[PDB]
Amino acid sequence: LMQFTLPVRLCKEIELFHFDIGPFENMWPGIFVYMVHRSCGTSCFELEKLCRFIMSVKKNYRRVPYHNWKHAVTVAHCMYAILQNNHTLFTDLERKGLLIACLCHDLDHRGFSNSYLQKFDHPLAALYSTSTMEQHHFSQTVSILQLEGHNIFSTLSSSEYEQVLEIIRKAIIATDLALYFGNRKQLEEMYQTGSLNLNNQSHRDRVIGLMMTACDLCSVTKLWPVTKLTANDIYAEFWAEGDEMKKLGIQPIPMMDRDKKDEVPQGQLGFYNAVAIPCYTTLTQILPPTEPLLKACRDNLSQWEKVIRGEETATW
Ligand SMILES: CNCCN(C)C(=O)c1cnn(C)c1C(=O)Nc1ccn2cc(-c3ccccc3)nc2c1
Ligand SMILES: [Mg+2]
Ligand SMILES: [Zn+2]
Repeated sequence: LMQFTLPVRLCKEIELFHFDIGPFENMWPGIFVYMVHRSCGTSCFELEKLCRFIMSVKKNYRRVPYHNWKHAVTVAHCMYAILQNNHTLFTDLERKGLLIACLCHDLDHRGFSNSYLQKFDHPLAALYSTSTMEQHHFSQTVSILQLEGHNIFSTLSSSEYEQVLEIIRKAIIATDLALYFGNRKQLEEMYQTGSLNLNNQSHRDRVIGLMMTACDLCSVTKLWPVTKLTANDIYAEFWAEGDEMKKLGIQPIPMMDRDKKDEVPQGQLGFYNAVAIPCYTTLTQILPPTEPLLKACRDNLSQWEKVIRGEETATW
């Protein structure tokens, strides 16, 4: 066999939740295949079809500051770390589906929220009334899977193919943060009443949904220099959207107004308290080995507090 291998530092550090995939774009396909081979198996996919699939997915991500090809592979790496540290808990189809779902979860993102597409009256908003961009990301995934020589699931039965596409659809839709609040609340109530049941498919769907949020937000679980620099890319998009809202004659929300840049540290503190900490808290309760994501999130919360107190300086 031809096994994928990484340099010694990457081989060790890729197993860490806080791993950064680095600035060499040409290494990310190899990093992804390496993670598929270890988390799924060398027989899960035909290498030729998987490589062709990866390069078509890359081509359908756009040159935007944050929702780009690097984000796709970064979210996949976080899923890899969750799967490898919980390897008894997931099925063969979930291992085949979830790294692919992560790679594809923001396909053809233009750096604009569902709200902006609604206000602009974009054709996508007419086609998909809720989770507009996420329904688009899934449609783009199906289009690529149906290209000649791109059926990476060709050895699955019709019923198994339908199952894995359902895992991918639900996982991509779960990255709509509007749906996270309800999903985490349901999971919190289920865990605390001891009703949570990983044999229940509707429960598995919710746990996978929370895993997808955890992976999607994972910049907050990196080492501080990575967290701080990624925040610059996130705001580059938010502020471009705020400019476009102002062009429509609509006041943007504070996080999208570039004139409010001095309030970013307090905005981050608000986001960590309201979204990130609860997300990784609930995930650790369900999957204790994901603890390092929560620890790293708490460490970054403390860094943003230091910035607010003027002990740290967050420059753009
Ligand atoms: C997942 N899709 C949803 C979009 N998205 C990618 C995220 O929300 C996301 C993902 N990772 N991170 C780190 C974030 C993030 O930073 N979010 C927020 C969330 C709320 N805010 C409020 C203020 C703020 C700024 C200035 C003034 C007042 C308020 N700033 C923020 C920032
Ligand atoms: Mg998205
Ligand atoms: Zn994303």
